[PDB]
Amino acid sequence: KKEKWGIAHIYSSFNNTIIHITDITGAETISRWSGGMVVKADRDEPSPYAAMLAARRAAEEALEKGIVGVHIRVRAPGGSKSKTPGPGAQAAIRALARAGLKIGRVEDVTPIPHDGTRPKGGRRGRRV
Amino acid sequence: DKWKLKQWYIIYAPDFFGGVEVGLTPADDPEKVLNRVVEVTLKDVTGDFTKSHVKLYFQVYDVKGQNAYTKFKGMKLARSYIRSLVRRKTTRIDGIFNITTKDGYKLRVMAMAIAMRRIQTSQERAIRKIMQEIIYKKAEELNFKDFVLESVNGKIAAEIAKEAKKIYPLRKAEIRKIKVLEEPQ
Amino acid sequence: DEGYPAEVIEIIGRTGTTGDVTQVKVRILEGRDKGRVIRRNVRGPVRIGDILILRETEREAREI
Amino acid sequence: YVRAGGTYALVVSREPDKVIVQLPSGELKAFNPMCRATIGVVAGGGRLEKPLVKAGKAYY
RNA sequence: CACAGGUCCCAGCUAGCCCGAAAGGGUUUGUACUGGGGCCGACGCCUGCCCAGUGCCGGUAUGUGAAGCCCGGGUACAACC
RNA sequence: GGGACCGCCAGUGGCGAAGGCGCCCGGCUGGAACGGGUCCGACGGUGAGGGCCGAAGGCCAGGGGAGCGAACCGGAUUAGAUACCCGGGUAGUCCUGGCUGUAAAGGAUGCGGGCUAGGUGUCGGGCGAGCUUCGAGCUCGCCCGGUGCCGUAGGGAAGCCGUUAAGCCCGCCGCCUGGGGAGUACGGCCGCAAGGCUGAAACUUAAAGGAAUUGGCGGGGGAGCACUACAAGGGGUGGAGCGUGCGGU
Repeated sequence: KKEKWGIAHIYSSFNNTIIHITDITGAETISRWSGGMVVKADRDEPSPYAAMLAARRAAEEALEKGIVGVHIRVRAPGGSKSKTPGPGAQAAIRALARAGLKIGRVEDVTPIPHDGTRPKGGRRGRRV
Repeated sequence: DKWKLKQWYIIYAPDFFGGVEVGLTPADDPEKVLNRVVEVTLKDVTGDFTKSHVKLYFQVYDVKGQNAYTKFKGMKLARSYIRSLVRRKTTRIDGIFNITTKDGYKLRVMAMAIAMRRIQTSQERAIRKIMQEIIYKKAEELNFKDFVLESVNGKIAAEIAKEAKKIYPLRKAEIRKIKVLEEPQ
Repeated sequence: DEGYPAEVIEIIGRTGTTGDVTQVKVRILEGRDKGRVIRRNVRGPVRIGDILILRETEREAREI
Repeated sequence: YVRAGGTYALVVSREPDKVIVQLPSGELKAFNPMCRATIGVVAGGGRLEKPLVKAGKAYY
């Protein structure tokens, strides 16, 4: 068939967003970009704007490297942490769409525990 | 710049799955692509749109000059599909089974049954025993490749539903997961 | 890219800390996404049929 | 190595070039694969549970 | 003074510590529940703050830092700079 | 490679005297409901003393220690922060054998028996009827036993309870006699310790305490309104001399 398809792993949280493009197997990295080096203040890294910028940069790198199609994999921290993706997940996906990348299957691979470890914060939780 | 040093290899699916190309992988040496795992769907492997929720894992085992052939490793149903299948006011029966195929493959099979309404623990136990019996009989009757094909196809689940209708009607029956533990020797 | 014109075709309501921003729905008049209907925020007095020059047509405003 | 009463070592990994073993002190040491060892634990463990009590006991 | 008990430090073996000029040797027919080195000193309740000073340990980018080596001068060769 | 925990299904759901008890098969074992023209024949209820179990935490000894995290150490906020927030972290949380016997261990309601309108969900069993893909399947009604809600007579200060009584009766034990002092002092018993059980006086006080009503508040919620509120704007005051009115001398 001769089409180079990859996988875009999106790590979305309430503090930062990471976009990482890799080959079909996932063992070879193509482009890794996040909001930390795109924005300046720590409060704007998880912003959808920073998500769009980082996803766009990763898309340009992948296109120059010779990637046309990609399968999305959204991921929240999961485990004992939050189970909900951050604001910069759909923004990153649509930025990848805008940059000129074909999008195949879209899935959430957040690690869900089957009554695993104890979450942080104590029994009373955070009281701010 | 290290990227130019990389050259692409073509992934080939297992022969019993049609042996069709599934993707391209970049690597420097043929050794670095020996045990790479690629996740595909039965829809892409064969063509049927219905089985879009079934996922197959193919693991490389040999390289023949830009042609990396793979072998079956496991199968898992989609998380969204499982979530849709499971619902409140219904009973979910799960069966974990370690089985040996006729040829000698060691497999772990994870089967699921969804009932129309809440049922008693005794009924769930009876359904679990029925699933165990059918799975064991199929394991001792079939070989590895045809057993895996049967599991991916909705035939073993069909037999599970047909036999478990005696205890209680079933909303659905599935072989939700399969893992290849040890290869035969 | 010198902006893109979009025509206001429906008003949702007011919004903001002091109720200054009006949410509206706009159809893109020219560009790569010509004719697409999006929801965008607007500052100032706005009617139906007004033409707004949007720098980009990527993001969509959140619902009320 | 590991000859005192009540001591043992844990075989962690087996490689063609070295075998890793965790010793009583908590160190992971690499041994040649052909080194000989005996399975089990050394008898006589737990001595330090009982105090000596007497200066004469210490003397002997 | 010692003592049983407490606690700290070095050491995975050709180790740690020690005698000697060397060869060789003590701990060692030993192997961390062990060998060696300090302080307090049954038992009961407890042992708070301080690493700027001295000491010990780890790093040492950077400055200094002996001989040797290299370069230029000097010596028909060296000394010497 | 390791050590905890068994996600959704999960329910006013189910089992246990209570504390408590959720992955899956096999073995052992306790109790209860239902259906019995079955067996004994008052063998029953409650129980001062006494015995057994008993969350978390803590202790003794031996193991383990993944994640959390008292003490502690650092970073922040603050006038201060020995805290709330953030980064690490020992005991502990876990297993084996024992001690401790303490909880808002609360249905804040002790246990057995008889009686006093109904209605409506759900769990187990039994009976009858209708469907059924004949399923240990589905639907309806009735009896018994659990588990919720509304509710009539009646009860209560009221909140509310009302056949699961907090209603009228027949029994037994335990506990209370204004708020503090005070679960303190002394004495005794138990426990390795921490602690547990038992438990007063002098003196002081007019109230403490419960239910409910109206209002006033909340850095509670929801509707509204205001250029002596804001949002968008015009002009200013606050800085200088002076007019005038205050405070002070």
